[PDB]
Amino acid sequence: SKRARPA
Amino acid sequence: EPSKRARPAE
Amino acid sequence: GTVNWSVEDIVKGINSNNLESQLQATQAARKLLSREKQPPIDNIIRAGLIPKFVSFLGKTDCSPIQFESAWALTNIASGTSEQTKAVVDGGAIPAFISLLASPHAHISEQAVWALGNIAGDGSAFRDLVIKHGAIDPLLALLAVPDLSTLACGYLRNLTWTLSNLCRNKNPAPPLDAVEQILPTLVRLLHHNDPEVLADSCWAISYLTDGPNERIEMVVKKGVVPQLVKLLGATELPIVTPALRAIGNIVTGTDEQTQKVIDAGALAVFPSLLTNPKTNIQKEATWTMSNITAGRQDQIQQVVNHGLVPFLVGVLSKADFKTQKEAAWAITNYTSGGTVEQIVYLVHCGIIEPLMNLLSAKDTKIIQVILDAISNIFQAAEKLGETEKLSIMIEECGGLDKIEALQRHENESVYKASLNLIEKYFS
Repeated sequence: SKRARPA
Repeated sequence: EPSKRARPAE
Repeated sequence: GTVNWSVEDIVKGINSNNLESQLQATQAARKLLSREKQPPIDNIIRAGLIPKFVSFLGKTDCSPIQFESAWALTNIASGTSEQTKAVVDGGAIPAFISLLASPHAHISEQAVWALGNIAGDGSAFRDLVIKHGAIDPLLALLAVPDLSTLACGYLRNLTWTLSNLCRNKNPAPPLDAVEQILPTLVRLLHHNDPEVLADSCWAISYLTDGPNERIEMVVKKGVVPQLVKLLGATELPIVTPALRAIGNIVTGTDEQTQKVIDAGALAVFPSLLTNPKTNIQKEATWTMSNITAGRQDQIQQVVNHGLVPFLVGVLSKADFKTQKEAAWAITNYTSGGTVEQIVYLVHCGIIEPLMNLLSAKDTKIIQVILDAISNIFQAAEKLGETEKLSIMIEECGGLDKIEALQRHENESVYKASLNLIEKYFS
């Protein structure tokens, strides 16, 4: 559930 | 953050 | 003397085959190209001057014309991709690499600068500069007992150029190039010049922006403690890339994330999560969300460091995009945390600002928040205290907000709501 940085 | 840099006039 | 020439006159001088005439005309071109307001890069390209400038780079007997043409081409390569491509198309890459070994420091520096602009255009030119063998001679310029003996400007340019060899993706830089550059970068990361530290941090942030294997190459070099130290710097230009690198690392494995916690990073978050720069707060909150996505012992450290009140604070008042990251942080925490940790979140006052954000227009944050409420409720179930939480939610206007969400467009939104209402608010 780690997320990439937002745009 | 700019990936290019011009060398300016002194 | 060489001030304000026309392009016509520059061409005339450059085509004269009198090397001193060519030198004066090249300097005239350097001056035009180094003016701030609309340097006439396209006119110089169209006049066919790039091949001449590139040939001048090889004139070992006339170092002034090597310098002038290196400067002129640096400034063309600093422009659009099409302008940089004109420079590469004229053969400038190997000619600049050869100048890296010039006995004249100002010429070597200018070649470092030009290659930084070429490599900075994107992955393809970056990798082409690497294929022409730029790394070995660039690193040799930094192979000194103490970096403090180098001229400050020269070291800053070398650091910046190395950072562009680390930059960009699809593809990321060749693994062997990264391994070759890293020991020098680690050393620059310990240098005391604020601009070298910033660009070293940028380089590390690029190298950690990728899959876990790329992060590991960097973490294995032992740089995490120094990054955490720089996170605490007063200079925003250093804090920004040091924080991006730290955030990148915590997107990796639980073990990579633990290195960041072990190095003391969490103690810096009270300040980061209240930082006046919106971008720092948002990045710091995103980073917190990836840590609360971690193991229960890592969530416990977020608690121990007093960071849950700071997350409540950002949820209560922050730029919307930051509040969105805070919402994720909460949902991740409640998804992974123990019931004790979850109860603690409620005791810190999470419920009211979570409810308030249910009025958000953004659909995705609604889903995230409803997910967290469901998780909190499941914790309450295990304790038999579902009813107390229901009242808390109703009291702060949250039930009104949820009931209304049954008339939302999105399926998941309406479904998740009605489930909450029918299961907890009969």
